[PDB]
Amino acid sequence: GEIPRFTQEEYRPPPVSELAAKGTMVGLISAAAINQSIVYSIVSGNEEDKFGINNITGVIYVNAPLDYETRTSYVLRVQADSLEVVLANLRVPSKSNTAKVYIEIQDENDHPPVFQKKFYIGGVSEDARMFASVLRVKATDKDTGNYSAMAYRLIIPPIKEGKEGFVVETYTGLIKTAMLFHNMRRSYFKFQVIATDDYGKGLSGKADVLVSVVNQLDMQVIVSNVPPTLVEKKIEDLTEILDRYVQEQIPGAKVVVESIGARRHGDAFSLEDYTKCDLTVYAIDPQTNRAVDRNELFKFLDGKLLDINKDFQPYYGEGGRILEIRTPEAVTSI
Amino acid sequence: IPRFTQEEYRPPPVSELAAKGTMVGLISAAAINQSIVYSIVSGNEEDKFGINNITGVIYVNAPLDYETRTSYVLRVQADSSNTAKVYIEIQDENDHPPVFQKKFYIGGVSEDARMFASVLRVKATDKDTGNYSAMAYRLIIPPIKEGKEGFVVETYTGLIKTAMLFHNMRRSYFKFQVIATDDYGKGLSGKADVLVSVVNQLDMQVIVSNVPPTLVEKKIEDLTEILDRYVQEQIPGAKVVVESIGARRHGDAFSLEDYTKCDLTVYAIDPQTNRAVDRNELFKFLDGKLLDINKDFQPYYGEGGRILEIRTPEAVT
Ligand SMILES: [Ca+2]
Ligand SMILES: [Ca+2]
Ligand SMILES: [Ca+2]
Ligand SMILES: [Ca+2]
Ligand SMILES: [Ca+2]
Ligand SMILES: [Ca+2]
Repeated sequence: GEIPRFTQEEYRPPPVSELAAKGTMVGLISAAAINQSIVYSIVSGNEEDKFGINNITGVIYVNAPLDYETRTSYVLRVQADSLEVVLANLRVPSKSNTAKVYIEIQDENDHPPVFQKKFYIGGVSEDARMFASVLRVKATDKDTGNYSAMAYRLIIPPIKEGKEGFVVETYTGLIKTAMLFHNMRRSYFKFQVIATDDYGKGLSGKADVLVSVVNQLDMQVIVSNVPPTLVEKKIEDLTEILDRYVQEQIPGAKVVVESIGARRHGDAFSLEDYTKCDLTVYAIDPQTNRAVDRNELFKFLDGKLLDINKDFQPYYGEGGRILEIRTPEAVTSI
Repeated sequence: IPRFTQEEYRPPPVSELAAKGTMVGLISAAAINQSIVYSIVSGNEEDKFGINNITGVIYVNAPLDYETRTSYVLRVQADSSNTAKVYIEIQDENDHPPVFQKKFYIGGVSEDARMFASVLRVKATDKDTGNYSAMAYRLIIPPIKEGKEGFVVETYTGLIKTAMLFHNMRRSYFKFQVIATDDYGKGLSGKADVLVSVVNQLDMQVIVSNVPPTLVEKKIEDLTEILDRYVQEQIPGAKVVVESIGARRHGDAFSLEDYTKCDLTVYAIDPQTNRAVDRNELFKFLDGKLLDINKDFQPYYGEGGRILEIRTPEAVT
């Protein structure tokens, strides 16, 4: 009785599609023992019952639905047994031997892109420079590598005279201006952003976008006793805090930062104090597609200054404060 | 027949900086009433490991290097014979400092740059993996009057942005350093120098092209690199800087806009003077080479695409 000898010490067949139908071949197991037939079985690592083996041919096949997102790898032990020979002149025992089979599941593209928000709200000022950042979008999905790697594009209604309105950076999701908005205050643009995985060759998802056009008549200046570099470094967290206070008055409103600068003061606001900060903001109301009235915005922030200062404390440091809210100086200078 | 404690061994990863004699793992087999001796029978061609034939302790025998080889598969043998596989993985250590892609970055700002306007993007890399080549960036800027910070850098992206206004500072400049530190700021460091020079409209020229500004903007990095080559054959190390990309302006006082065509406003900084190249010289370098520049722009602009002219922006009309 020869102990069965596999063709390989271990098996590493090619990856198996997570969308493989039942009966799909995974790979071949082969062993021989001189003058004896061989039978194949699976002895361990097949607890989930995802594979079977044809006990005569040694073909490992898919037995049940697979899912890369539940399990990526399997390590099976297959066993080969020679069959007994009990004849008048030959008596050969059954003998067994095992071998490891490393099976890897191949990720397929079975999850479409999902945007982190269904509705993105932004704004642009009348004096925004060409290619100024408006907002950044992001879609993800549960697939791996290329199958959740996004290409972004915009679907925007026609604009006359070769103007495109906005563009999106194809791989980063950054939406930027593509025209000037002089004299367009109170206009607004509604459009869609599409994410397509496999860098634009796979599945797609979408989100809506509103960009409202404002100018200084829509804005308020938050004056803080900390440098503009601190405010700018933390601006995402600060804006999220301000959104909460505006949103308890105007549901779904989005606060937008126009600029962050030194505190301006003195005659004609001509002096700059870099130890302090002027943060110019507005808010867009998705109910109107336009900016919140700047006097209402003043009331929402000025009325809550103590609470806002408390929420800013971890960012500004203790004794960091909003000093005041004021109307932009170029407006009042009229 | 000697029976191992395990069918195969997968000990923990071994530091690529492991000293000789460092333990990798233990191999153990028993055969009743008989002593056991251990050897390494295969996969140790490079001689990186040894085994104590009595204790079964596998140890580091020579210098390792994750950047040359990450994995080893040894076959160990126990005699009183039988064998077993040992899968050894090398752990990447942080032994390459950050290296900036350029040693000297040159940029500019206009007198009317808005606060936190993008200036330029830096990037350092190194041969380590994962966290050990993942960069945190910071700036070291010589003192500026009135406590001004000058510029900031986005900690993980390398984008350098303005942090003050530059009104009336034309022909002033800032020399400073950017530091990259791997392991997100807790590991090794490298640096590069940065020059940012201050200009205004008196330093600029407008490249007028027969393609939309959206096309120019998409390709701006390659276009700027082509323009650098033409300026650099006249002024060594000069850097072309893009001030803006817009519709082609025309009509009275250049008040009208044509979005089918493009005005690309540029200037150049000369690292010899730390200041802008004279705008009339810049005009000669570009206008004199328009045919050659148009040939190099062809793959970007597409069929029939060209620079139409260079014009000088003027405040008084
Ligand atoms: Ca799946
Ligand atoms: Ca998948
Ligand atoms: Ca996908
Ligand atoms: Ca190394
Ligand atoms: Ca390393
Ligand atoms: Ca490193």
